[PDB]
Amino acid sequence: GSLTEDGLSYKEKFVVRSYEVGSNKTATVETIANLLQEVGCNHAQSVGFATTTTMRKLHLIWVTARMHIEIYKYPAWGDVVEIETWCQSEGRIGTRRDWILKDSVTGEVTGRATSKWVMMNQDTRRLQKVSDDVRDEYLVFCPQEPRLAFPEENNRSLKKIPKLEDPAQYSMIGLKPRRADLDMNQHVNNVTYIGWVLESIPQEIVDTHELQVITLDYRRECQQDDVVDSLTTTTSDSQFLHLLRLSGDGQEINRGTTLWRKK
Amino acid sequence: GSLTEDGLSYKEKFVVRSYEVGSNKTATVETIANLLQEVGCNHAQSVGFATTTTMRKLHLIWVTARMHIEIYKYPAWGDVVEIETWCQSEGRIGTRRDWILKDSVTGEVTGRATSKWVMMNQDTRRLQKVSDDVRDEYLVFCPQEPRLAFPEENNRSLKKIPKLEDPAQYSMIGLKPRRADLDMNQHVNNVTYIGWVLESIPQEIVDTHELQVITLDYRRECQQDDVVDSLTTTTSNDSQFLHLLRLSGDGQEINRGTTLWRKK
Ligand SMILES: Cc1cccc(C(=O)N2CCC(C(N)=O)CC2)c1
Ligand SMILES: Cc1cccc(C(=O)N2CCC(C(N)=O)CC2)c1
Repeated sequence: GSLTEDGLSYKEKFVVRSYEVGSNKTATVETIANLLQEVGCNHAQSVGFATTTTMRKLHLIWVTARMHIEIYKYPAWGDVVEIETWCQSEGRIGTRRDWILKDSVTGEVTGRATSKWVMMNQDTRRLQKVSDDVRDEYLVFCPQEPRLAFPEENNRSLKKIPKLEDPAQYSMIGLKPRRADLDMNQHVNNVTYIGWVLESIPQEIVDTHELQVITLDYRRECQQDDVVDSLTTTTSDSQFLHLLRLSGDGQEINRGTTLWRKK
Repeated sequence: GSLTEDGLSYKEKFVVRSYEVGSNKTATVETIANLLQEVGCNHAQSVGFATTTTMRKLHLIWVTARMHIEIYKYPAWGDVVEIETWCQSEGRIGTRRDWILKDSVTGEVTGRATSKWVMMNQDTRRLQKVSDDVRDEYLVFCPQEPRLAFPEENNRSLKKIPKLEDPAQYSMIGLKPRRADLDMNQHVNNVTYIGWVLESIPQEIVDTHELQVITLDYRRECQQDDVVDSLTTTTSNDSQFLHLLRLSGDGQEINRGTTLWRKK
């Protein structure tokens, strides 16, 4: 992997692995999400980091508020995919990281993703607007003019997501993380929540459809000893409304939507 | 990745990923096991496959009977590890696949692994001895003289493993696979069983010890709608454990194993 010529974006190539593919011999959406995370980490590392100097002193961290992924073609086992990533400041609200996925042989865009990140105190878990010192430190690594993976006006990445009402049409209950689901900081990996959301989609839909779009809002983390219920209702291609909540008290942890295309 | 000069083994390099590491910022044993599987798959593909022509005609497949891994140093996040793999015939019993893990910068051996594979009919699930036709078809891809990742006389990879007796000292109950745990053939990935075994090791042991050796026997697979219980009892600067995976309902054994840990 390497920063591009202008130093304002990062590219990396990946060979799709045998255990990274599903029953159609193409990468799953969780494999795609893991590769987006990996290229994001490699970009932060290449430019000196993604906590800045000022963030470390104030005990501030970036946390994902929303993830939006659109896949046109999933790469097959053995294929090489090239992923380009970059970040942009969104004023005092937070930051955005975008990605473009391309087939390395054809050079064609096979997917795109966007994510919204907010600043949070790592100990109290309280959100905070971005100060001048934090930006400026961050802004020299971002394009200054807007660069959007999802430019279109009224695109799917900015749609408001409603709360699923009981009863759910489908469900998968009692989902619990194992050690493989944790990151190096002993927090549940963001990609695990994508898997848990997908758990309540019926197998018949997975067997006959391909996931085209997923939008996920992150409200709260699955903490030590928490158990999750995954709920889904068809709203319609087939569209679904999703809700992840704690098994016990019903506290919301995520809400999302998926759009599927018949194979 | 590429076959070596003589065409009898295969090597591949991997850069350890951010999500592949644990709290120590080094690859987990499940990441190592996934990389062993990936390099094995790439070796079978490079030589024309790992079902041979005669196996596909008779609906026969290779299945893992045992996996044995020893790690001296886990590679750190961003490090490059080089893995060499090869297969050997073990007469009519089955086949063996071995691996050697090396630090790409120093060239030093940081781990080794060995696995025993048996032939089985895909449909009935019945095991069977290796015939001459099958044996001849894969012998041209194997070294003829013995080549062992674990050569030593009384090595840990060939130890008999006893069955854990109730009550277990530790347990993790109701473990169930999600779609990410399945392979392209809709079977639970062999590496998931390694994770499930490790689930019943207490967090305090994980925090203060490093896993040095794991030996796992595969007896039966976790099938559609099956739920697993993971049981562990200490048998022992080192700590040894006895492990048992069994179905939550009837208590049917799916795996048994042992782990050896050393204090950090
Ligand atoms: C640190 C953390 C953060 C969030 C959730 C968990 C948790 O509830 N686990 C994962 C690991 C655990 C184990 N010891 O196997 C079983 C359940 C742990
Ligand atoms: C095909 C197979 C083989 C072995 C076990 C399972 C199983 O029990 N699952 C995994 C996926 C499933 C789902 N539909 O989310 C929930 C439980 C499925």
